[PDB]
Amino acid sequence: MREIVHIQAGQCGNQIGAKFWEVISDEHGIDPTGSYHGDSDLQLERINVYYNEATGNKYVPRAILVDLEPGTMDSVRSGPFGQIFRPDNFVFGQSGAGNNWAKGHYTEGAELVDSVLDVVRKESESCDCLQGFQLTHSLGGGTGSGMGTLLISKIREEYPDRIMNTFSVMPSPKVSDTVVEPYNATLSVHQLVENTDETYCIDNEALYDICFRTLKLTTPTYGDLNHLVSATMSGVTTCLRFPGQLNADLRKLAVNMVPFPRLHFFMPGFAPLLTVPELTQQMFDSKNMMAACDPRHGRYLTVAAIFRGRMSMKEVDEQMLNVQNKNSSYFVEWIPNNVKTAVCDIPPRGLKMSATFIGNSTAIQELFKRISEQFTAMFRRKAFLHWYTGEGMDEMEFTEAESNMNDLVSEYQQYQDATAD
Amino acid sequence: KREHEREVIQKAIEENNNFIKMAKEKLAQKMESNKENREAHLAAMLERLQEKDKHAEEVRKNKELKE
Amino acid sequence: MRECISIHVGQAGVQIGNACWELYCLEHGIQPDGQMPSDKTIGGGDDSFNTFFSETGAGKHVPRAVFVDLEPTVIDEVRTGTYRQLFHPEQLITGKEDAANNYARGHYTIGKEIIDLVLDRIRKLADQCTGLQGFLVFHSFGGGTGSGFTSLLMERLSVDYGKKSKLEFSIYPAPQVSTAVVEPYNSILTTHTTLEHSDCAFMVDNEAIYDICRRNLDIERPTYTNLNRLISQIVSSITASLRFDGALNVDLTEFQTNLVPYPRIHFPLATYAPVISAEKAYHEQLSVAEITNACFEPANQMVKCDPRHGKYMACCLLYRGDVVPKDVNAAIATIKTKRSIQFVDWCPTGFKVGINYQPPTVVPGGDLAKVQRAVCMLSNTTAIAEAWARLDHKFDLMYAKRAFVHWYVGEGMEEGEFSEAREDMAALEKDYEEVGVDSV
Ligand SMILES: Nc1nc2c(ncn2[C@@H]2O[C@H](COP(=O)(O)OP(=O)(O)OP(=O)(O)O)[C@@H](O)[C@H]2O)c(=O)[nH]1
Ligand SMILES: Nc1nc2c(ncn2[C@@H]2O[C@H](COP(=O)(O)OP(=O)(O)OP(=O)(O)O)[C@@H](O)[C@H]2O)c(=O)[nH]1
Ligand SMILES: COc1ccc(N(C)c2cc(=O)oc3ccccc23)cc1O
Ligand SMILES: [Ca+2]
Ligand SMILES: [Mg+2]
Ligand SMILES: [Mg+2]
Repeated sequence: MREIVHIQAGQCGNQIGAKFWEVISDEHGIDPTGSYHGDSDLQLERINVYYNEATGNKYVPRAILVDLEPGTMDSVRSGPFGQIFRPDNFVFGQSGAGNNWAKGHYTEGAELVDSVLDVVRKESESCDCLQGFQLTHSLGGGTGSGMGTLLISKIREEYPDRIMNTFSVMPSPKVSDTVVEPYNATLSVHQLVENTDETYCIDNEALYDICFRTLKLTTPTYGDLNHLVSATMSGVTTCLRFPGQLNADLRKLAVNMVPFPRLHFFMPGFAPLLTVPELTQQMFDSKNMMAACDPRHGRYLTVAAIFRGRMSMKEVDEQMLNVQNKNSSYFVEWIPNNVKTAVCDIPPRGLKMSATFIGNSTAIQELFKRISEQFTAMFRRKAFLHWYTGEGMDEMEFTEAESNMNDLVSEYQQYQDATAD
Repeated sequence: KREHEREVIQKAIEENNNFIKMAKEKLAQKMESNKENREAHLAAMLERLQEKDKHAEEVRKNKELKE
Repeated sequence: MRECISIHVGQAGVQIGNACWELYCLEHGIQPDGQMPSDKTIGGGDDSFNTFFSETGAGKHVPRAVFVDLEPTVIDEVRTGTYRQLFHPEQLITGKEDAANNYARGHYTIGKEIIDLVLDRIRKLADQCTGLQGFLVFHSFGGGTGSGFTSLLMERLSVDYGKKSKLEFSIYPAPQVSTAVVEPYNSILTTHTTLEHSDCAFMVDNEAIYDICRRNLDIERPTYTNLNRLISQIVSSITASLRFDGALNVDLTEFQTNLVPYPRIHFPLATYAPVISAEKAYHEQLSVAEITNACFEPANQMVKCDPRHGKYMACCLLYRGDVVPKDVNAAIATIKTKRSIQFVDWCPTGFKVGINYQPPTVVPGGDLAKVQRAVCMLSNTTAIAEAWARLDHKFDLMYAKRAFVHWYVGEGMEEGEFSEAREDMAALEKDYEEVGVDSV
């Protein structure tokens, strides 16, 4: 009964959104009709965090579905669990932003925004006690990126004492050719750094590389990538959704993971893609990060680790202690006890045991540096800029977004270089 | 001696009352200062977001005044 | 008279409260519905156990207790659990939003919304007392509510009850079962805020209790339930003097005279024996000398520190069960020629002794063996200051970089409250040093 309101915006947002609800409904024993046909009581104990209860034992996701392009929401509707989402919670526009951030943020998105807010408000006013909001979106397009970041800004104006949490999909030339995506990402980051409390960096580069290199998948579809996102999203929300020795909400996550308000971009990780020692080893390995950053190139500010399945807690405790000792240089020494472990009995689907990793690492600067290089390769030669000035954007707004992201990088560097003595 | 006895008990009452009094006022000053501080933190946040609404009005103006 | 009101604040306070009240019911023969067949005075009386239980006309024995949390899910389990009929619903108080591990929210943002209602309910209990002695307050140092709400309540209680005694049972944080990275901040903030408002505080180091469950009870990975069962035994030992009568019984208040030499030096070290499994207690009887000796084994302490490297300012032994003074005196004489027991030069060296005859009770399905005789030592040692030094150091590491400070500032606090709290802690550590220096 501490409620979360889920918002999915754009194609990516809506696709990863639908995957999330599929996997968590399956985990909570919820049908596509909305009925409980599970076996464990731990499934329903905190069900209200993500689901509304309408009578006849019907569980409806507290989810709002948004796009400037009407097609995508027919896919959700005529996918699995399309029958579960509230019909009034679908909000579609007409044109589609066509990969233009300025269109999603300032023009078309701005026109559709108030009708989304009406659905937010309706869901929010029925809440016993609102925790806040999770937005799924990409930063490369125009709706998820532009309209998503507008939505955040407007929601934050009406609910400034609530938590804003995102699952943001970072662009790679390895997945999409759309050349303008480094502009859309930089502009989005500029917003996210000012207006979210916590952001999960789902990096398409890392997902590609996991699929190609590790899983051996020769050509990665979005369906291959989203199998990674969904396993991760299932993992990171575990302590929100189940009772344990540690009961969590979005605010306690932020308080404990975010030592400085701008440094709220997390590297998620997953294992396996085993014995307890092996799982532990794997979750701290670069190959397992959902963000293309090497942890050994930075320092961990904070870490949260979730072990799932039936295993020895004593063993998990010793292995977690063990990995910190062996890797002591990669954890800042000025935040004592900065790695926290939780255990949940319910494994995810098809695995006996898993490990999900939430890292606030100064190595996330590699993600932002990559985006900043692709950004700067276009902006000094002014490429495709008319797409943005044509919507009424100033040129200084591009310069500002850029050096705010540059500041973020050097702030992540400052805390990396910092010592106790 | 009876005078001294009166003065001891009166001193006891006075110090006790002073403790209660100082505790009541310190708490009132802390709760007031806190309420003010929190209000100013939220007011600044809302002002920033207000500037974002004002800047977006300028962007939609700038687009139309291309014609 | 003399009634004690218990106040259980936040998750740790509430769960420890569950374990304590369940054990009290077992020790006094009070059933889950509140009925106590051996109590022949219906609807009232001034027996020893009435310090902790009031009585209804219907024969129900009701804890003189309030449970408060800023979130409902821990207290909901009391409402729906085994001992649900013991408490009037008005004794169990919950808000909707917790403090989110944040002292500022517990003390100010969320705490201020429920504080007048809490004092109303406490007032209702106090009005049913004929000679209220004081309050026992149970909370964690680390939680947002256990820190921030407790310090708000203690300040308000000083206002509304004057110098009426307030004692604490305070859960000191350990890495093994901690919940927040900001526990050092919350610990220092409450400690500073509460210091002038508390007469005596019994700290319980979660790591000491965790170690004891591991080493003495062969529990691989102790849970809160394991810890709390042990903590409740230690709490029961301390309050036994209030809840039972007997010729050799010595009132807790009389121990307190010896334990608190200066108002700020009010943190006794508790040590408890024996903690032993059923398997090991079988055919092995632990004598008075054996359990007394175990009191000077640092492994049996509730707070990790080393008294062999500090000075004593007081030593109290609280025995329960089959124990006579002759055996105590013999055990003490042996210990006094064999241990590192150095007192400061301004305090006498005699140990103060109480004996309650009712043997220790154990909760069904628990880990502790039922024994014939147990002891809780309360000492005032300069060594307890080690616990402060460790916590202050953790606070300093984060605070030098202002890590997480914006979460507190965002809720209305200022940097000057952190530095003021920390300075009070430096002065406390200094105080413990000064009391240990020889007189001129
Ligand atoms: N991992 C993952 N990435 C996706 C998926 N769908 C799209 N993307 C990425 O999202 C970015 C493009 O954003 P979209 O969500 O397609 O665009 P939109 O938000 O709908 O915006 P417009 O279509 O321009 O209005 C590209 O970088 C794609 O690689 C998906 O299902 N999974
Ligand atoms: N011994 C013991 N320690 C506990 C228990 N519950 C929590 N703790 C400890 O208390 C600290 C966290 O504080 P809690 O009491 O859980 O938090 P709270 O008072 O409910 O405050 P918030 O939840 O932040 O609002 C950590 O050091 C935990 O190990 C318990 O039942 N027993
Ligand atoms: C670095 O110290 C900490 C980090 C996080 C947390 N909390 C509250 C968690 C919140 C959550 O939603 O997921 C978790 C999964 C595993 C472990 C912790 C959390 C607590 C901490 O001390
Ligand atoms: Ca009676
Ligand atoms: Mg699209
Ligand atoms: Mg709590």
